[PDB]
Amino acid sequence: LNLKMPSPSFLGSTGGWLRCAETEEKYAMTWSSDQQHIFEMPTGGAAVMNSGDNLLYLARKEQALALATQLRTQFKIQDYKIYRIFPSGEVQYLHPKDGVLPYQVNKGREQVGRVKSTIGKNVNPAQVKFTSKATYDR
Amino acid sequence: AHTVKIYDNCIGCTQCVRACPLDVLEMVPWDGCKAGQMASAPRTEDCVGCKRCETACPTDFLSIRVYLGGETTRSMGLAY
Amino acid sequence: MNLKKYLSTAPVVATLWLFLTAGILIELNRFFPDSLFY
Amino acid sequence: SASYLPSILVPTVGLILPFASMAILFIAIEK
Amino acid sequence: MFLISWRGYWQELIETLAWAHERTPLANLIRWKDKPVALSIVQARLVGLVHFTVGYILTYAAFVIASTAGKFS
Amino acid sequence: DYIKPYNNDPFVGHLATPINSSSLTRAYLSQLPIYRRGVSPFLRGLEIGMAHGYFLIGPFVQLGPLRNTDIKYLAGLLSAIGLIVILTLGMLLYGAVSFTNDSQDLESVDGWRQLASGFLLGAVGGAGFAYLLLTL
Amino acid sequence: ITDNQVFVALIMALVCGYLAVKLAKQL
Amino acid sequence: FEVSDGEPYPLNPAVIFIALIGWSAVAAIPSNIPVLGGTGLTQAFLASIQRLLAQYPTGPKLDDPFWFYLIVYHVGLFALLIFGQIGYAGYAKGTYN
Amino acid sequence: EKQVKVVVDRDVVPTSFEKWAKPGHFSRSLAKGPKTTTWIWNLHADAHDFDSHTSSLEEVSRKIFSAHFGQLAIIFIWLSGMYFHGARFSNYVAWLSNPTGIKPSAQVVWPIVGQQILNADVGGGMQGIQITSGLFQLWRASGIVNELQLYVTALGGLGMAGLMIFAGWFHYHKAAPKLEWFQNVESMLNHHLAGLLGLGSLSWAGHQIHVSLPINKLLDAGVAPSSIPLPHEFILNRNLMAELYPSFQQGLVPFFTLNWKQYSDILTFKGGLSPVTGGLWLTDVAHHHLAIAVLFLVAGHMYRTNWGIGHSIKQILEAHKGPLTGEGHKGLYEILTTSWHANLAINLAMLGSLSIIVAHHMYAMPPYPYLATDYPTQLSLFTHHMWIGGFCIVGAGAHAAIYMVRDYSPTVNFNNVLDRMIRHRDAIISHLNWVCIFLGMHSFGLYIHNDTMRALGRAQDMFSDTAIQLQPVFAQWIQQIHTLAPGNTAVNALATASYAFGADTVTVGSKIAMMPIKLGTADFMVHHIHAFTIHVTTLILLKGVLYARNSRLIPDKANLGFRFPCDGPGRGGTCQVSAWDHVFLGLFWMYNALSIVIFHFSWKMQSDVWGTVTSNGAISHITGGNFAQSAITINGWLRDFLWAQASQVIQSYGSSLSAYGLMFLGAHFVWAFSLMFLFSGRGYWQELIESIVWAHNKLKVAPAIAPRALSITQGRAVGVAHYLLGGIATTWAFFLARIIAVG
Ligand code: CLA
Ligand code: CLA
Ligand code: CLA
Ligand code: CLA
Ligand code: CLA
Ligand code: CLA
Ligand code: CLA
Ligand code: CLA
Ligand SMILES: CCCCCCCCCCCCCCCC(=O)OC[C@H](COP(=O)(O)OC[C@@H](O)CO)OC(=O)CCCCCCCCCCCCCCC
Ligand SMILES: CC1=C(/C=C/C(C)=C\C=C\C(C)=C\C=C\C=C(C)\C=C/C=C(C)/C=C/C2=C(C)CCCC2(C)C)C(C)(C)CCC1
Ligand code: SF4
Ligand code: SF4
Ligand code: SF4
Repeated sequence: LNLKMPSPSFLGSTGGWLRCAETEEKYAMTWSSDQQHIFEMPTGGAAVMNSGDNLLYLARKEQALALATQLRTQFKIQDYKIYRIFPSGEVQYLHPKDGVLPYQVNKGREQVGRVKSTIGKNVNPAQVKFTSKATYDR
Repeated sequence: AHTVKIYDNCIGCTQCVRACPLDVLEMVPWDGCKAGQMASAPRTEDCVGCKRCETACPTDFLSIRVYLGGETTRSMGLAY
Repeated sequence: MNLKKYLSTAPVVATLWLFLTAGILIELNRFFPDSLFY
Repeated sequence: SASYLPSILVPTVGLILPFASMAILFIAIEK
Repeated sequence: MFLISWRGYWQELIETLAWAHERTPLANLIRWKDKPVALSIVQARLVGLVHFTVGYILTYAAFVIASTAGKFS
Repeated sequence: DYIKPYNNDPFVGHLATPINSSSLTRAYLSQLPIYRRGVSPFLRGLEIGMAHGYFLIGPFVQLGPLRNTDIKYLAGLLSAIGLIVILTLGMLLYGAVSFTNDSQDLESVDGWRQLASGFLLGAVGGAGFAYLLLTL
Repeated sequence: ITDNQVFVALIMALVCGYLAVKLAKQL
Repeated sequence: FEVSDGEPYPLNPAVIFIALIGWSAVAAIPSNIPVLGGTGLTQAFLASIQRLLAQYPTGPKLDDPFWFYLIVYHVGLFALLIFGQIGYAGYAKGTYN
Repeated sequence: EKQVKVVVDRDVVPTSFEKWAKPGHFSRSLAKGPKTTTWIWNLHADAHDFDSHTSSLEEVSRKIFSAHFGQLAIIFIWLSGMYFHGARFSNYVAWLSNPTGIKPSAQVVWPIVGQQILNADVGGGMQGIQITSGLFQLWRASGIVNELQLYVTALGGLGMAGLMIFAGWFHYHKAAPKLEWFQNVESMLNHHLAGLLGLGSLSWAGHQIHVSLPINKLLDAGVAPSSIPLPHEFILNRNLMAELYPSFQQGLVPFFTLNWKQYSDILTFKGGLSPVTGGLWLTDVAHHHLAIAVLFLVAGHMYRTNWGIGHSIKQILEAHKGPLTGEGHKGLYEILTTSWHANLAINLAMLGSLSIIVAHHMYAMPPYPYLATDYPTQLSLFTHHMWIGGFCIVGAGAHAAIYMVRDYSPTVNFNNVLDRMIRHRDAIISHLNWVCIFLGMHSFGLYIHNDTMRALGRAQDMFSDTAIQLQPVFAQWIQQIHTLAPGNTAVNALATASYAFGADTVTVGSKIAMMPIKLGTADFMVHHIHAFTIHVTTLILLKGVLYARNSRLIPDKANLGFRFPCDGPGRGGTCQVSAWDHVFLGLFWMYNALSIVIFHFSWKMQSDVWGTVTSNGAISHITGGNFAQSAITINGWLRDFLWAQASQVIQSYGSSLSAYGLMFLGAHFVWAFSLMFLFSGRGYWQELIESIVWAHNKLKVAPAIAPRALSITQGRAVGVAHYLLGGIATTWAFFLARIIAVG
């Protein structure tokens, strides 16, 4: 979204996204600030975030999330959005995906990957042998 | 394609979500603890298996278990 | 200024006890050298 | 005796067979 | 080598090598079909154990044969 | 100030340094058998091979195991031809797995096949020419 | 071991290889 | 000429000429020492060049004085060239200190 | 302008034993009780890490100034011990009478368990352990002739240690300087350049001119040590100095009249080694100290301190800027004034490099008398300084990584050399890795190729003098230039700086002191092996320092810390990813490189330099020219060096060298025990400890401190420590036994 959004003043570096990002997934982070702070790029270096709107591209989701973590910790910036761009050009909203931080309980979220009882009740591997079932599956 | 599974012993402390570096976990309403929240893993496709959540879990035996299964580009943490 | 408690700590007490044990062994070995088969 | 058999087989099994097998194996694993 | 150094130093090293290969002219045409990656943790233990085992057996085999030969031959 | 991002767009995994990108560097990297405009894959392969085999013969003839015998040049030429054959085999394998059926633009199976054929022919011819020069 | 004997052994080895290639392809 | 990307680079042959003349004049000062034989290193180096050129096929061996003259002459000439380009571009062209 | 003033806090910390009874008081986590056995290890692991205790730079600076005093006191106690051992339990006077025949020794073993055999018949009446530390040669060069002087020096050292103890306690409990102090780098540099080094060398030069020169001159003239006048007599009675050196007749007048050339009797530049003792001419050494003192004193007035004159390091750093380096060295001044880890990294790298240079220069140009003839001392000193230098270099890399992970700041490091380097760290490490691969192939592959050729009987296809030759033409050329320097580029020098470059050989006591060290194909290959190993170890350290904060695998390594085990079994595996682990690997590589370096020095010296000389000049080395054709193959390195020279350390049983043999075996055990901690993980040990704890529980004998296995990082540290200890001890015992039994 808003691919024409201004980018932080960075001088290059050799740790940015490679050709693989061109033909595959490429993450982007767009955040807004009020002061031209200096932040350590996740790829190695120092950049100045333009006062107003900042948009940068990365090759991994973890890199964008780490940058967001430092923007939220080193600075009191919580309006950071992480999107994913595919070679076709369709953008995908990844972080926070709902406008609320993941560790902040919010309504409308459906529990995924839940197992009844504690792990001590998991079946033995011998009981699910030669079948498409796992121990954690009840 | 690692499988992250949350068990009923979860106390809803959110430490797993706070310690996850890939936004794979989140907090959802629940009624199994006073916190009224439970950990969920709806974005396990982005998990890499670092097990930071397992380390950040306070329950006696980890209420969140990450099983290393299918390996993909996201799980291998390849920037190239 | 509780020097006794420090002297009672594990490293100090252990080194003192092992030093005394080694001294006893050495003293016995010079007064009674090449001891074998009691 | 066939003193020529070793001279014809050692190079084949040491140079021909390995290269050919590696090529076919590479094609099989890649495709 | 594999029994001491574990995966992580080699992963970063391979990333550096990957950057070098895809950033050098006249060699960019050649593209790896499988993304280079460091030997797995367990794979490293098995490779190192195989190397250590092969060396142990071959070293003692050469020693015993050569010694028993030269001594009585 | 000379060091800049490769495409003037930061966040890229490359830098536009002097020898990395320059008038002289861009001109030299370009016009080579590979990367040159208006050159068929076979022509590129022929040029590359005739330039590769020429210097490949040198090592075998000069430091080959038979470098002191009267057939040092012939033995080195044969060794270079064998190495060229192995390299051509590698090239063909790469083209067989990496590329698929599409237009011949050096990035297809047919394009890389033509490039490999040209490389083999050029390398053999270059090795032969170097051997002839050494003999004469 | 005459040369002809060695050739006969080689032929039998080739037959064994063919059988072992068929057995492996079937598996 | 462009040193990097679209940024121009000022190249001046006068820099090479001034560096060469300056270093030759500095090295042309006579020195009554056995290696130089009572003459500047420039004269000795040129003399060695002529001597070795007479026997074009055979080059100078390890004990030939030519190598010492070559290294010292090149050390100084390259230093004047590097420092000269630094001074010309940094101060004359405004590239700054 | 900033006032370079001293401000201190009085009674900042009380002196009491209350905190001694509370281990872990310096750490908030360690002060809550152990609860497990891991706390015991963590207590010592974070004891000297003053940066982790508090977040104030002032407190860390004070904790460093003190403890520096404590280490200085420890060094003074060790020096006092060496002097006392020389005065009480050593044959120093006997050695002075016959330096070539008497073996140095300053240790006497007590007769208790048959260990009395270690008292070797070193001569001089007493029997003890032969010391290879060069203490005897150093004392002789210093003018010591009687044991009374050694006793006085030991007492003075003890007093200096007491002073360094009092100073350390006083600068932490009575007068602790504020952070403004310790940040005056200009003043600290001026004083260390003109007072600690300049004035120090000046004073040593004066001592040599008034004590070392005359005493050594009389010693080398056949005068008995007891008949030589006391050092104070040479100062009180100027007639003696005038007789030994006519230059003293003129006095100090020539110095003040610029007629320095009148000091040609005491301030000489001969250049070579003394033919009587085999060491450097003490006059050249005194003149050298005088010149280095004057040069350091002049250099000590560069920076600006409390006056208008001088220079500002920050201004000089910021002034250096170019097109290829945007901000140049901007921000580095603040980096070296706000982080002790950065200063420690730079200083450790330089100190280690200085130690290595010291080793080379000390063996090539023996400075002390009779040092060259005592091959055991030469081998031990070169090997010792080589090892301490390598250890300090690895430590330099480790501290660079520590600073990068903890004290780094993006604002300070903006567009500067450090930031610009971190930006292209991938180019640096990939190109360096390529260089390492090329070096390894072209260095070890040559050795492997020679092994394959010799085994196949194809000796005509080897990389040797007879077969394909690889002559170090550049190094040989530099040697020839050095050989001709005393007459064409060193007009006032009367001889080549080192006889190792050329000239002629020197023999003292029917033993070779220093002869030209000719370089051949074997030296070409070994030198390339050295370069290859240095490149790989520097690659490991540089990689760990450049990626210490982040990488494409772990985007936030800095948040994880400098010393952490791993990020888990994710992303394929992130084991040994932290910078600390890079230092852990660099230790093994540095050990390998240094081991090969010391191996080359030992073998080359014993085969082409060290040896005996028969009347008429015939030379016979310990291993006659075997290094020329045996050092070109791994088999030769295993047969002619590791197997042939080990016979002395394995057959040492039953003699005074038996101890070495024992240490030769013990070291092996340790080196083999390290494997336990290097090829294993703490998960298995924790389970084994669980079973053992159950056994204890069954008998009501379980300990309150829950037994736990060694941490992953602690396990790696223990493994590397044992590996290095065993390897260095094995090569130590082998070197000492081999050099003492023969030569
Ligand atoms: C090696 C010869 C040499 C040296 C030492 C200098 C030095 C200097 N030049 Mg200069 N220059 C040179 C050659 C040299 N130049 C030539 C050949 C040209 C013609 C193209 C110019 C044209 C030129 C211009 C147009 C200007 C300068 C300026 C300057 C000063 C600005 C700062 C600087 O350049 O860095 C060096 C600063 C130093 C203080 C010297 C430090 C040297 C270090 C400590 C040791 C160097 C050892 C060296 C490598 C030894 C080499 C071997 C030897 C045998 C030669 C400086 C003192 C500028 C000026 O006038 O000042 C404002 C300027 O405007 N230069
Ligand atoms: C920090 C290093 C250091 C230290 C602590 C000392 C310390 C000492 N040096 Mg010394 N020295 C050093 C380094 C050092 N030196 C160095 C680097 C050199 C150059 C290599 C010298 C060379 C040197 C010499 C040659 C002498 C000393 C002497 C001395 C002692 C007395 C100096 C003095 O005041 O006599 C002062 C002597 C003078 C001549 C004063 C000069 C001006 C007078 C007043 C001339 C006026 C005429 C008047 C009538 C005197 C006639 C004197 C004439 C006959 C010589 C003293 C303990 C002297 C000594 O005691 O010998 C044992 C001695 O002669 N030093
Ligand atoms: C730690 C255990 C230990 C034990 C059980 C002994 C026991 C004994 N020692 Mg002994 N000793 C020890 C340690 C020990 N020593 C140490 C560490 C040293 C220093 C290396 C000595 C040095 C020593 C000497 C020189 C002598 C003895 C002697 C004796 C016997 C004399 C009778 C006696 O009852 O005195 C009991 C003694 C002690 C319990 C130990 C006290 C040691 C003190 C510090 C005296 C040593 C002074 C030393 C020379 C200088 C300062 C040392 C410093 C630590 C303060 C004896 C049974 C004497 C002997 O041979 O009998 C014929 C004798 O001549 N010891
Ligand atoms: C496993 C089987 C195997 C076999 C049969 C050979 C056989 C040979 N090797 Mg080799 N080698 C092997 C494994 C093998 N190697 C392995 C695993 C390694 C790596 C450790 C090496 C490393 C090695 C090196 C480094 C060298 C050899 C060399 C040689 C040749 C030396 C013979 C000689 O002394 O005269 C010399 C005979 C000649 C110079 C004539 C050249 C004959 C060529 C190479 C064969 C014809 C090829 C042909 C033109 C191509 C196919 C036909 C084409 C028309 C389509 C010989 C033909 C040496 C050599 O000469 O290289 C060429 C040499 O330098 N080998
Ligand atoms: C890595 C170290 C090393 C080196 C330097 C050599 C070198 C050599 N070996 Mg040897 N070998 C080695 C390891 C090594 N070997 C090992 C480990 C083994 C045991 C497996 C052997 C076993 C072996 C055998 C059996 C034989 C040799 C032989 C030889 C000689 C001829 C080989 C040949 O023809 O290759 C061919 C080389 C090439 C085709 C090309 C080399 C690469 C070029 C020159 C690099 C140029 C790069 C360029 C500068 C880049 C910039 C250019 C661009 C900008 C334009 C040669 C001197 C033969 C011999 O008789 O010995 C004398 C022989 O029979 N070797
Ligand atoms: C000419 C003055 C001078 C001298 C000679 C020294 C000498 C030394 N300094 Mg020092 N320093 C000075 C001025 C001086 N400093 C000033 C003005 C500052 C403030 C800007 C500092 C701040 C400073 C720090 C922060 C540290 C040192 C340290 C050291 C020691 C380095 C370790 C070593 O190399 O072992 C060599 C040891 C010797 C050769 C033994 C000589 C020791 C004697 C006592 C000479 C030192 C005199 C002392 C500076 C002043 C006496 C004060 C008086 C009231 C008693 C060394 C003894 C380091 C250290 O080790 O801490 C203790 C260290 O941490 N210095
Ligand atoms: C002037 C030199 C110097 C100084 C002042 C420091 C200072 C420091 N170092 Mg460093 N370091 C150095 C050199 C130095 N180092 C060298 C040469 C190396 C390479 C070996 C290292 C490698 C290194 C690493 C990897 C680390 C440090 C760390 C630290 C910090 C904490 C140390 C600590 O508390 O551990 C406590 C010390 C011990 C528990 C002692 C360990 C004993 C070892 C095994 C040595 C045994 C030697 C002995 C001869 C063995 C034989 C006798 C035996 C039979 C008993 C501290 C500020 C640590 C840090 O920064 O914290 C995160 C850190 O991780 N250092
Ligand atoms: C020299 C090499 C070496 C040595 C000596 C050992 C020794 C041991 N291993 Mg072992 N191991 C090794 C290599 C080695 N390993 C390697 C390469 C691997 C592959 C990773 C393993 C993996 C392994 C496993 C998986 C296990 C062991 C176990 C054991 C212990 C077995 C029980 C026993 O015999 O206790 C007797 C004690 C000894 C033999 C040590 C000697 C006693 C010491 C020297 C005395 C104390 C120190 C002394 C006072 C001197 C120091 C003083 C100080 C001031 C410095 C034993 C301590 C097993 C175990 O834990 O047993 C319960 C276990 O399960 N090892
Ligand atoms: C080419 C002539 C030099 C001979 C080579 C050996 C020189 C020894 C110095 C090492 C650095 C190399 C010199 C170029 C480097 C150099 O001085 O460039 C010039 C430039 C310094 O000029 P600036 O305008 O930046 O000056 C401003 C600052 O220096 C302020 O002091 O340095 C760089 O910015 C690039 C640094 C390394 C660039 C990558 C090269 C890495 C290769 C390392 C191997 C070198 C060759 C190995 C020996 C064969
Ligand atoms: C690194 C270096 C360098 C290098 C250079 C070079 C390398 C050059 C060149 C070159 C080359 C490397 C060349 C080659 C060549 C070849 C040729 C010139 C040929 C030819 C021709 C012919 C005769 C042909 C024929 C044929 C035939 C027979 C048939 C088939 C086809 C053909 C066509 C192939 C320089 C100096 C820069 C710098 C420094 C060092
Ligand atoms: S293993 Fe790591 S990435 Fe996966 S859910 Fe746990 S913390 Fe998140
Ligand atoms: S899984 Fe663990 S850390 Fe996450 S909410 Fe449940 S108890 Fe807390
Ligand atoms: S437990 Fe050990 S092997 Fe597994 S990820 Fe952690 S450090 Fe690596």
